[PDB]
Amino acid sequence: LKPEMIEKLNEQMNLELYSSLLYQQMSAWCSYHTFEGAAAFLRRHAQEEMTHMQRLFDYLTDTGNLPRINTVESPFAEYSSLDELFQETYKHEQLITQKINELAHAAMTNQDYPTFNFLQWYVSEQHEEEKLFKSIIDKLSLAGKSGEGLYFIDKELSTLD
Amino acid sequence: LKPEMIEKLNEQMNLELYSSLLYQQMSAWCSYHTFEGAAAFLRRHAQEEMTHMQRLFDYLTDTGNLPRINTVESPFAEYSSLDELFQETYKHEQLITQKINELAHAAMTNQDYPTFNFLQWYVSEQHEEEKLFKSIIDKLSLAGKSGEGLYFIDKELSTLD
Amino acid sequence: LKPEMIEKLNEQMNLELYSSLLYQQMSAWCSYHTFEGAAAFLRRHAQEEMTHMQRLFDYLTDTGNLPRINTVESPFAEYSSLDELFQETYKHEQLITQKINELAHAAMTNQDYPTFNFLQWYVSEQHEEEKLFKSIIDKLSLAGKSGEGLYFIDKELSTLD
Amino acid sequence: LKPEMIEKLNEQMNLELYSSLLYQQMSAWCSYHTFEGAAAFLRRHAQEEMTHMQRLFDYLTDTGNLPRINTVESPFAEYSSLDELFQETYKHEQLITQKINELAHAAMTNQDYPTFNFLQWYVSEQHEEEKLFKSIIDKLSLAGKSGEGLYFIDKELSTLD
Amino acid sequence: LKPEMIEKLNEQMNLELYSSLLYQQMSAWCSYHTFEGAAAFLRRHAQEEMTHMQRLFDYLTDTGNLPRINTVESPFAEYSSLDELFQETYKHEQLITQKINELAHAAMTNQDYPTFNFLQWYVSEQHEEEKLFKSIIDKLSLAGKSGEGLYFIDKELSTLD
Amino acid sequence: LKPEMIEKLNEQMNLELYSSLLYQQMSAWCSYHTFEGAAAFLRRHAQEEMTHMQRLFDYLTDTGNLPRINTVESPFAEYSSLDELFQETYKHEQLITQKINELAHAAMTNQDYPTFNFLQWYVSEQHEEEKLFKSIIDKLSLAGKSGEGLYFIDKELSTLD
Amino acid sequence: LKPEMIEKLNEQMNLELYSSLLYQQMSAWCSYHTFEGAAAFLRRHAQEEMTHMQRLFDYLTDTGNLPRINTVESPFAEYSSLDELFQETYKHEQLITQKINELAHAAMTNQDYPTFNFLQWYVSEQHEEEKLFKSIIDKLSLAGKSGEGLYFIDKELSTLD
Repeated sequence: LKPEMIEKLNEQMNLELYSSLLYQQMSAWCSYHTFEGAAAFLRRHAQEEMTHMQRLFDYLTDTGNLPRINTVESPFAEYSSLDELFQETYKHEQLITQKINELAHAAMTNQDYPTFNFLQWYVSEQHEEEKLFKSIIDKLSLAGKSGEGLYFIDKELSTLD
Repeated sequence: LKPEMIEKLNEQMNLELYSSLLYQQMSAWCSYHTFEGAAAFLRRHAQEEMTHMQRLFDYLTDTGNLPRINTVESPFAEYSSLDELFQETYKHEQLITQKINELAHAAMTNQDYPTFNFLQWYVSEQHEEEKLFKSIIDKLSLAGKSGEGLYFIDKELSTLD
Repeated sequence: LKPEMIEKLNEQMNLELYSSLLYQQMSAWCSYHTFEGAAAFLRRHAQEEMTHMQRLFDYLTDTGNLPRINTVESPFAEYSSLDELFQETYKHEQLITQKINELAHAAMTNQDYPTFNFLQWYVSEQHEEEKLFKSIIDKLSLAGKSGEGLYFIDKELSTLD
Repeated sequence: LKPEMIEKLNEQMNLELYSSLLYQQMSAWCSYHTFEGAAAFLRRHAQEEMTHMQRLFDYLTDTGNLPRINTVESPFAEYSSLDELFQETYKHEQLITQKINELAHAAMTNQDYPTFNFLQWYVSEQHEEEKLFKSIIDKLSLAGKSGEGLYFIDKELSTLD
Repeated sequence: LKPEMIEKLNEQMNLELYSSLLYQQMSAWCSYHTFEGAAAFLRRHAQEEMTHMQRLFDYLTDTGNLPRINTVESPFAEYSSLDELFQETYKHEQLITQKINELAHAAMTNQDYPTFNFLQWYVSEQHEEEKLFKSIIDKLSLAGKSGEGLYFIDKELSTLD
Repeated sequence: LKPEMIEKLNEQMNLELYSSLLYQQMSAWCSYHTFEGAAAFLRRHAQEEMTHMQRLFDYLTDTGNLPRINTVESPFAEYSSLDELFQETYKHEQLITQKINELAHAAMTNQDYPTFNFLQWYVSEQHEEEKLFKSIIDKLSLAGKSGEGLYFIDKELSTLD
Repeated sequence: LKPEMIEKLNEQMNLELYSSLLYQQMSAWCSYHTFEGAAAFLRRHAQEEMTHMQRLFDYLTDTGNLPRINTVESPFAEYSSLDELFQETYKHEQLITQKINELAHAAMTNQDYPTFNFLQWYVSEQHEEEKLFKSIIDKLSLAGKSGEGLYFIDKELSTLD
C-alpha cells in the first residue's frame, strides 16, 4: 500500500471507532429521556459500526501495516429532542458515506485495485444504512408530533433490523 | 446513587473503554511483529474488556444516570518484545483490579449495598483475569527466552480462552 | 442469629406480606376502573412479593427461629388515577429497598456475614424492581394523557414481565 | 374464436398490462411520500395484475391466435394524498370489472361458451378485488385524518393479503 | 444522485421494461409458429428482464427518487424465421450490455461509487445472458438449417434455463 | 473484447499455467530435500494456480475468442535453502498481483467494464495469497534457524489450507 | 532405480504433461467452432491426463529422485474438422499406449519389478482410453456427416465418460 492509502484507511478506521462511541453515547440520551426503543436501536448500531472498524483494522494488518488508534474526542453532546438526535445520526451517516467515496476515489487514482475492491463492501453497506436512517426520520415525520406517536415509533425501533 | 458513586463508576467505565482499545492496539503490535497467536488472544481480550465497559454503562442508565464517555488518549506505544508487552498487560490488569477494590470500598463506606452487589461480578472476573495473564508471563519466562519457544507459546495463545 | 437481626428479618417478612396484599388490593382498583392490563400486572406482582415473603420465612426457620406473622393493616385506599396508583407503587418499592439496605447495614455492623450473604438476593431483585416500576411511570408519561394512550399502555402491562 | 372476441380479449390483455404498470407507478409515489406499507401493497398488486395479463395472453395462444402488445401510455400521474391515490385505484378496479362484464356479455351474444367459461375466473377475482380495495378506502375513512392513523393503516397495508 | 445519473438510470429502467415486453411478444410469435419450446424459453426470459427492471426501479426509490415509467412503443414485429428471431434477440441483448457499460462509465466519471457498485450485478448478468443467446444461435446454425433439427432444438429450448 | 485486452488476458493465462508448473517443480525440490510438509503445500498450490489459469481460459472462450497456449519454459531451478525457496514463491505471488493490477488498469483505460468485473475475483484472491505466503516467510524467520524449527514448520505446512 | 528408467519415466511424465495441454487447446478449438459438448469432453480429458502426469511425478519422488519438468512446446494447431480433430486425439492416445509398452518392456529387461508393477495401472487405463476414443470416431463416421448428426454427437460427448 502507498503511504497515502495507509493513512486514509487508518483515519477511516478511527472515524468508525468514533462513530461507534457516538451512537453509544446517543443511546444513553435516549434512555435518560425514556426512549428505550430508540436506545436499543442505537446500541445495536454502535456494535455494528464497531464491526466496520474491525474490518478496516484487519485489512491494515493483512497488508503488513500497523493500524494506529488515535486520540478519540468525546462524543458527548446535548440534544433538544429525539428528532434532532436522529437528524444528526443521518447527517453523520452521510459524512461516513462521503469519506468512503473519497477513499474509493483515492484508491482509483493511485491505481490501488485491491483496496478499491476491499471498499466495495463499505459502499454497499452505506447505501443500506442511509436508507435505514432516512426511513426513521420519515416515520418520525408521519407520527412524531405526539407521545403516542413517539411511543409507537419507539416501539418500532426496538426491533428495526 | 450518591454523586461520588456516580463519578467513580463513570470513571471506571471510561478506564475499561480505554483498556479495551489498549488491548486492540497491543494485538496490532503482535500482528506486525508476526505473533498472530498473541494477536488473536489480545483481540479476544479487547472484546471482553469492552463488555466490562458496557456493563457499567448500563448500570448507570438503569439507575437513571447519564453515563458520559470522555476523551480517550491514544493507546499507541512501542514495545521491545513480546515479553515486555505481556508484562505491561499484567500490570494493567492489576491496576484495574485495584480500581475495582477502591470502588467496592467506596460502595461499602457509602452504605451503597446495590452498587457493592453489582461490583462482585467484576471482583470475581478480575481474579480470573489476573491468574490468566500471570500464567502467560510464566510460560514466557519458561519456554520462552529463545525464538523456537516463542513459536510454541504463540501457538498456544491462539486458542487460549 | 442475634435478637436484633431476628426481629429485623421478621419485620421485613411482615412488610413483604403487607406489600403483597397492597398490590392485590391495587389490582382490584384497576379492574374496577377498566384497566384490566394493569390489574393483571399487579396481580402478578402481588404473587412475586409473596415469594419474597416466603424466602424470608424459610430463612428464619432454617436458622432455628420462629417467624411470627403480625397484625396486618388494611391496604385499602382510594386513588385519583392510574398514574397516582403507579406513583405510589414506585414510592412503595423504594421503601422496601431502603428497608433492605438498613437490614444489610445492621447485618454488617453485627458481623452477621451469613445474613448479609442471604440478603444479596434481595438487593439484586430490588434493583430490577425499581427499574421496572420506573419505566411504567415513564411510559405513562410518554402516552398517558389519552385513553388511547392509556388503552395502549394497559395493553403493554398485560405482558410486561 | 370470432374476430370480435379475439380483439376484445386482446384489448383486455393490454388493459391488464397497463393496470400492472399503473400500480407499480403508484407504489413509487407512496415510497417517495413515506408510505412504505402502501407502496409494498401496490407492488404486490402490480404483480397480481400481471398474472391477469398472462392468463389472457395464454388463452389467446391456446386458441391458435397471436396476442399483440400495443403501445402503452405512461401511467405517470401526480396525487394530492394517499386517500386520493387509493380512491383512483378503486375507480380503476371498477373499470376493469365493467370491461370484464362487457366481455362476458359479448361472449354470450356470440354464443362463445368456451370464452364465457374462461372469463368466470376473472368475474370471481374482480368481486374479491373490489371488496379488498373498498375496505382500504373505508379504513382510511376510520383512521386517516392523522399521521398516527396514516402510520397505522400503512402498517396494515404491508401485510394486507 | 446527480441529475444526469437519475436520468440515465430511469432510461435504463424503461429499456428493460420494453425489453421484457419485447420477449413476451417474441414468444407469442413462437407459439403461433408452433415453436412451443422457444416460446417457453422467451417467456422465462421476459420474466427475468422484468426483474432487471424492478431492481432499477427500487434503486431509484431507495435513493429518494421518483422513477418514471414512460410510454412504451409496441414491440410487435414480423419475423421470417426462428433463426431471424433469435438473431434479433442476441443483438438486442448486446444493445443492453452496451447501455450498461455506458452507465457504468458515467458512474465512474461522476465518481458515483454507490451506483457503480450497484451496476456490477448487471454487468455480470449481461455476461451470462450474451453467452446463453450466443449458444442458441450456434445450435441453430449447426443442427438447424432443416426442419427435423428445429424439432430437437425447440425441444432443447423448452428446458434451457 | 479489444485486441489489447485479449492479448493481455492471454498472456496472464499463460503466466498462471507457468506459475502452476513452477510450484509443481518446487514441491519436488522440497520432497527431494526431505520437506514433505512443504512439498504437500506446494502441490496443493500448483493445483490452485491451475484453477486460476482455467478461469481465464474460460473467460476467453465465453467471449468468443480462441485462447492460445504458448511454449512453456522449464521452471527448473536450484535453491540453496527452504527459506530461499519460499522467498521466491513470495516474490512470484507479488509479480502475479502486479500483473493482475496492470490488467485491471488496462480494462479501466479501455472502458471494458465486463472484464474489469471479471478480474475482481483475482484481485481478492491475490490479497489472500500474499497474506498466506507472507505468513510462511514470517514463520520461517521466527523458528527456522534449527532443524527442529524447520521440522515443526514443515509439519505445519502439510495441513495449511 | 537405474538411470535409464529414470530418464524414461521422466520423459513419459513430460509427455503426459504435453498431452494434457494438447487436449486443453483442442477443447478451445471445439468451443470456437460451436462444439461445446466435444469441448467439455476434451476439458475433462485434459484433467485426466494431468493426473497421469502427477502419478508419474510422485513415483519419481517416492523413489528419491527429482522429477524434472522440461520446456513444453505450444500444442497449438489447426484442424479442418471435428472429425480430423478426434482422429488426431485417437492417434495420440495410441502413441501414449506405445510409449507405455516400451516402458513396461524396459522395466522387464532391467528386472525393475517395482516399476513394472507401478506401470500396470497405466496399461489398464490406456486400454480403456483407446476403446473410448475409438467409439467416438465410430459414432462420427456413422452419424457425423450432417450438422444434425454432429449436433447429436456433440450432445452425447457433453456427458461421455
